[PDB]
Amino acid sequence: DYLFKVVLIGDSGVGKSNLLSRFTRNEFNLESKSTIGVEFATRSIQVDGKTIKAQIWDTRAITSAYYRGAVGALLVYDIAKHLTYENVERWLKELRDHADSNIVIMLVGNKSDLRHLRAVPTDEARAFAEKNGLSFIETSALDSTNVEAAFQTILTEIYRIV
Amino acid sequence: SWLLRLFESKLFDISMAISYLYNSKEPGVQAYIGNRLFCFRNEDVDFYLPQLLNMYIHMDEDVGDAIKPYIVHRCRQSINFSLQCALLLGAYSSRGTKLRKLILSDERLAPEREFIKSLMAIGKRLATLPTKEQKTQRLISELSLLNHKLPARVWLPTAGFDHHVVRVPHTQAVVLNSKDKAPYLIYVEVLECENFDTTSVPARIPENVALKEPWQEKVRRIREGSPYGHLPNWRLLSVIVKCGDDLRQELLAFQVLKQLQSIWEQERVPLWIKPYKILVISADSGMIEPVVNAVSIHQVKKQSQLSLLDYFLQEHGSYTTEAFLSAQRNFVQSCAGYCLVCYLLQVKDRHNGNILLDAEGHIIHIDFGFILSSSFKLTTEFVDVMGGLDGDMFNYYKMLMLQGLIAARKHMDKVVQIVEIMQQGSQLPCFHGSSTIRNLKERFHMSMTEEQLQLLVEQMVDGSMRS
Ligand SMILES: COc1ccc(-c2c(C)nc3c(NCCNC(C)=O)cc(Cl)nn23)cc1S(=O)(=O)N1CCC(CO)CC1
Ligand SMILES: Nc1nc2c(ncn2[C@@H]2O[C@H](COP(=O)(O)OP(=O)(O)O)[C@@H](O)[C@H]2O)c(=O)[nH]1
Repeated sequence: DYLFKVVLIGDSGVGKSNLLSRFTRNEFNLESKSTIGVEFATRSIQVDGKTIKAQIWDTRAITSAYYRGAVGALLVYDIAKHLTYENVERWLKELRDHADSNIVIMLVGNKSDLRHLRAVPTDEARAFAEKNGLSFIETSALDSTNVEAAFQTILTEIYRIV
Repeated sequence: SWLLRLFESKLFDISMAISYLYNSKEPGVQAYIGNRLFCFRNEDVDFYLPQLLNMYIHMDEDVGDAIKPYIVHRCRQSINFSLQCALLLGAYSSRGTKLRKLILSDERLAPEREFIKSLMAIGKRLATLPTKEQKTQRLISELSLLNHKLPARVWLPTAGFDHHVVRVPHTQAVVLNSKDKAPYLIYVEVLECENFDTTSVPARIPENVALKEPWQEKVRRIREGSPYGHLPNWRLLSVIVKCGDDLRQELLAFQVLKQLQSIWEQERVPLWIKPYKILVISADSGMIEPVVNAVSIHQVKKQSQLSLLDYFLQEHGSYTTEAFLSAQRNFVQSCAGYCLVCYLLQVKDRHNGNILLDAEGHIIHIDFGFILSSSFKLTTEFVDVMGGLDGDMFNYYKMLMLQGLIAARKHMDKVVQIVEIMQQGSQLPCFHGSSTIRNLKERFHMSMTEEQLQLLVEQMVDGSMRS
């Protein structure tokens, strides 16, 4: 029926590519070949009785063109690396310069399984989360507790255009 | 000890072995490696058989003598292996002869060698028939005579496994072009073995329509009609027969494609390509294992009378269907793959007669004549399927090419080895230049920065569109 283009953005290392492989191929890997430029992956789900298909884009040199025609964007940071959370501010100034000003955004704290190495408290994030206009959740690609929920949330949230 | 240190590490593989064997002038190393060949898996070393045999012919006796023991051993434990050696040995010499005569001799292959001769003989005869259809009818008749001799001690070396050939559905055979020494495609029935070398040839089973159809539909129709079809042992194979075309360049390209496939497999680059098996029988003649569920672009345009994009929509569904977007995806990945192969090997004579389209949407290049020193097109028809130059899927096509290039560089040495060894004492047109391999290395642009490569990918694409 519909075609939803979604982008994954965030600092390198935060976990975008494994999020994509978990959600779309139900696969994970500790060993990592760096992403050169951009990838997408696709999987179809149903929300509120309608068959949708989501197109997720996993993003140095920056062709601003790929931001074009994205209804939703997952902005991801590593809970265990404060700096990655720190750069979330610079990642939001960018996105308003180069992307639809009325786009649905979800903030994602990934690697929640690393409890003992946690460098970003859930409260501080969700505080900032609802302090702004972004939806918020924490995931683990590793354990895959919140990965399905996250997409279906944002996709449901998205479809809410009418 | 510094050498021996490396050789005893995990890092030592058949690849490394061949490199040192080819380059090292130390007789102590050559002999050491000759012995070390045995520890490796037969399958892994098998892949390098064309290289090994080439070294044997054109290199110092010392090198040959280091190679010989392993070869003879394999030949003695596998007649399949024996066959491929003998065929390759002969083709690559026109030093060789002593071992060839010795290997085919005891130290009975007559059934197989006569079997193969007849297939070649058939093809040469079809030269007198100036039309495709006439050739086909002459083929079918003459193939039926083959059946008279059906249960016999022979097999198809192009097969992944050991087996006996039981039946040729001659009515199903077809000739692929109108040329003087035209190649022809045939279907072959076989009964699988656990090992050919120890097993009695099967007993005859008495003989009691051909149209455009998918492969699995073709197996059904043939099976139901076949005497042997009831048996669980029964499987259907296929090969293309080229009686007057050299396949030595074709074989070389195959190894490179297989390596590039592995490189992109080891790394995580979703390029797509399809290597097809090659069999050198002589410098004149060879066989090819064909891709099923695929037909030429040219004929796709003649039956449909459509444009490529239009054909996709007809055969898969509208751009809003899953089947299409999947097919489009398969298209884009196969385009980027083969582009890179064309560039690296400098493949020429590129047209829609030389590009096949499979049932999943992949394209497949086939004619690897005109490569390297011997002296790819991105048409708008192709760009349309990608959703246009501004399209996301088209941008992705460019993205894949860069990725696949970065991957290749990380394994450059594995590729050049295959070609560089092959150049030995060689009269192939692809080695005509003084700097065939040297230019090849330049084409990997190992010195370039990634920013530079982004630009290079762009430059490549612009060239590809002019036609
Ligand atoms: C050496 O050049 C090749 C290379 C590949 C194939 C091939 C393979 C591996 N697989 C298939 C193939 N697959 C369809 C199999 N059909 C089934 C199993 O249903 C269909 C077709 Cl036309 N070629 N082909 C055939 C030839 S060729 O010598 O015969 N000749 C060359 C001149 C023309 C080139 O343009 C036509 C093709
Ligand atoms: N502990 C943990 N580590 C993860 C998880 N997901 C990804 N990682 C690691 O963090 C890296 C970040 O993901 P990556 O594949 O580099 O994608 P990128 O961050 O978008 O470049 C991965 O290479 C993994 O090693 C997770 O769920 N838990």
